[PDB]
Amino acid sequence: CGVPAIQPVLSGL
Amino acid sequence: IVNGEEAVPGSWPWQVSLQDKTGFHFCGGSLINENWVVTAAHCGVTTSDVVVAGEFDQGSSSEKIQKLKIAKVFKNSKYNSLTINNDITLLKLSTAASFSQTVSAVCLPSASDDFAAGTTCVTTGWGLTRY
Amino acid sequence: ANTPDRLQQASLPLLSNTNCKKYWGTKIKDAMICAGASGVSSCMGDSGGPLVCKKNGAWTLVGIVSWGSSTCSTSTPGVYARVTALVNWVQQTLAAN
Repeated sequence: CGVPAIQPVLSGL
Repeated sequence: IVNGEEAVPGSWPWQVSLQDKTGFHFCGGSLINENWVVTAAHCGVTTSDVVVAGEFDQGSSSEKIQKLKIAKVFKNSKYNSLTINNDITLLKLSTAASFSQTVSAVCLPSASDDFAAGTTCVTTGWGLTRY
Repeated sequence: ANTPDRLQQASLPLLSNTNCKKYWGTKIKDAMICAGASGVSSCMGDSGGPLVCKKNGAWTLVGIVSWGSSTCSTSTPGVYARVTALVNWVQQTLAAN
């Protein structure tokens, strides 16, 4: 659980 | 989410959209296994609502979407409609979700876990980006 | 419209319930946890969705979007159902059904 196969990418500009 | 940003498609695979009988998104939720979604009690979910999993782009027609019927709704008996305390409801799916690269479960904590103030966390959803 | 075509995300800090009460007063109960007031805000349509934090490298459900600013102000903390206070009920419900 809790580990997406597609890793989230948190970012900005 | 105001001042958030678009997620990578599929990167929050436990995030589901709860749709009413018309197809209208009215709340989010989180898959915790193939048969169960956790959401807020104040969302007022019923067995006529539908759990939509695997959706990330409502502007796309090519996503592997699962529209999952709800067999039974489990609202926390301690939910307080005035203070909104104990705001949690469980949804048992009539047919199990099929987990995939875009659909899987979030972890649940232990009741004794300490997530301290200042911890950086993340929230996700389809809410308004501007009031 | 201000409705997003694509799922949104935002990072935001947890608040102590004492600091959250500096905004919301006695409305904050033990089964709630606050987060944000940091430039982002949950808003209409995010209700019921996840607030996740890392634990052992994995995203763990720490809050459920409950309520927040009447105007989704990003200088006001959002309020979330505190899952650590509710997970005993979750696990019992799963075991009994």
